[PDB]
Amino acid sequence: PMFIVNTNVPRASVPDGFLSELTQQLAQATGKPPQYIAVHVVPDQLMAFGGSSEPCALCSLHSIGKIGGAQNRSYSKLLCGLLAERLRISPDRVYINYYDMNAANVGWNNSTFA
Amino acid sequence: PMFIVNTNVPRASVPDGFLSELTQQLAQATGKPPQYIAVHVVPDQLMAFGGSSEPCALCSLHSIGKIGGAQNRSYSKLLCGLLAERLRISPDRVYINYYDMNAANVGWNNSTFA
Amino acid sequence: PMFIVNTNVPRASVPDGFLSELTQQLAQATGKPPQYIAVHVVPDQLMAFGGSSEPCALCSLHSIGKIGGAQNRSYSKLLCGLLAERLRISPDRVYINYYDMNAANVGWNNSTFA
Ligand SMILES: *c1cc(-c2ccccc2)ncn1
Ligand SMILES: *c1cc(-c2ccccc2)ncn1
Ligand SMILES: *c1cc(-c2ccccc2)ncn1
Repeated sequence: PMFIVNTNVPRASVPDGFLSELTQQLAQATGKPPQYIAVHVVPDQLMAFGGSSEPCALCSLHSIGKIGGAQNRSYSKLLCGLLAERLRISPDRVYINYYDMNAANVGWNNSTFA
Repeated sequence: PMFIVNTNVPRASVPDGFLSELTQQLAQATGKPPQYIAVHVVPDQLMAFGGSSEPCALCSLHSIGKIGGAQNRSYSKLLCGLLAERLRISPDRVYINYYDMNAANVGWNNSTFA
Repeated sequence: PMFIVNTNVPRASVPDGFLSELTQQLAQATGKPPQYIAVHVVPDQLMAFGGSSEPCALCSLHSIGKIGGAQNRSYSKLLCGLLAERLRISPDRVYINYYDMNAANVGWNNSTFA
């Protein structure tokens, strides 16, 4: 899976080991090996949520399968928990786009996963 | 509605009030309360459009419904209008990718909108 | 095509003519005029791939119109090739999401391509 978070929370407020915590948690939740999980955190963004510049996050999780209603609710609880606990972002100021990628539509190591 | 603009225009050239103006205008255009709207502007990017590093923008608009031919033409007029007026980017150097999101595939406040 | 690369490689490691090279290579590869091609490179990112902060890249390629397994494999070879040669990123640490956009879902010049 690939998880991306953009946030107006400053770089200094992202704790040491945050990317490794995301990776571990996503491995558990998706059932995919940690070795293939990609994570990307973008602090200091110029963003607003509901017209407010209070802390917020705009996120995406791309996965080949493992995407659907119940699974997505679970990822949201996990991911909002993490952002709240670690970045001090209110869960109601977090949007996460979930994408079910087709294996043919993903490149890696000079080809696709088709 | 979530609107993201990535641009080579420098941060100093993004006028005060820009994220609020985006929010307000998108609220007006989508028929959604401003409380739901997320906006994100990323200046100072290393980008080229059509072989040139003149001001340009690559944007996305994600919405749960309210995406379609005529609606998208209307958004494009509005958003290119604002980018030109406020960031001095030529409309023919703006791409906006429109995404119709399923409520099940959007996380928020520990759950989804499903 | 629109090609976006996010990487933990420092900006100083991105060669001077890298945007122009991506543009040219994508034009030559897709048989498409370079005037429509957009390229965006985002260095210095806080990211991890398999829990590791060794050089990696998360990329997307958007086209209007299908890219089959054949085209996608061919793009991946080209693009990972360039990333390895120019940014010294191992191809097994590159992900590329491919998106087939509908013309009506792409805004440009105050309207859409529909
Ligand atoms: C998790 C995610 C992926 C992947 C690769 C590229 C684009 C989206 C998702 N692959 C394996 N594991
Ligand atoms: C507008 C946009 C959204 C949203 C949330 C998550 C991901 C994409 C878009 N929700 C409500 N209103
Ligand atoms: C390559 C890519 C595109 C394009 C334009 C707008 C949005 C996505 C892709 N057009 C021509 N050539």
